[PDB]
Amino acid sequence: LGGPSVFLFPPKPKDTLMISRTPEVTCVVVDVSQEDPEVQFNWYVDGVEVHNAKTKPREEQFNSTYRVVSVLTVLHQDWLNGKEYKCKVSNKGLPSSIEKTISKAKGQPREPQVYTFPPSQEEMTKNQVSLRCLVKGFYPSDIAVEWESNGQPENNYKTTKPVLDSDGSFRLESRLTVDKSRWQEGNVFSCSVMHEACSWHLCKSLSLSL
Ligand SMILES: [Zn+2]
Ligand SMILES: [Zn+2]
Ligand SMILES: [Zn+2]
Repeated sequence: LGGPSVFLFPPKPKDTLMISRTPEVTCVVVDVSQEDPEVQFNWYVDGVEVHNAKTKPREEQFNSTYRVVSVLTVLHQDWLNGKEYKCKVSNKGLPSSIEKTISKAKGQPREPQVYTFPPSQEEMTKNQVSLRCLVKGFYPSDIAVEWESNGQPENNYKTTKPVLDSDGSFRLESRLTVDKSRWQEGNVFSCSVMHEACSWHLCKSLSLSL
């Protein structure tokens, strides 16, 4: 007992769905001693070692330990195809090296439906109105939701964490809040929903206007 632990994190959902972008797997080593700061990383893709990993300069934590992070770029298709990413961590503080493995959630991809809603009758008596965008029937839970007004990014939104449904699929909600006037003056609002099961990972949704 004692000595370093390793934790392994998947890429960011949006990074996995936009081929334009660079998905990364991230290996984090904590409880590295002040004595043996140095950490070697070995990465594997379905068991075969890869060398493109970038290790970040180690960082001193307040509890008198070092934290060391290695970041492995992965290919759009490899990650989505369930390739297996292993992070092996060697330190003089460990008798023998430590492994973790991650891949995408196992299972049968399901395309979501997106339902868009103007504000409820009871909301239309308020200074501020909400525009709701409901996503249900997606598997896995990896997804990206975003809002534009007249193709410009809109930032006053909140998106629930996907919730598991009865049939195994996931459901979530996204709400964008704007001045009643902006809605009434007839501006257009778009929910942008990306999921792997959607064709080109671009889900179709109807824009909202009065
Ligand atoms: Zn080699
Ligand atoms: Zn793709
Ligand atoms: Zn389809």
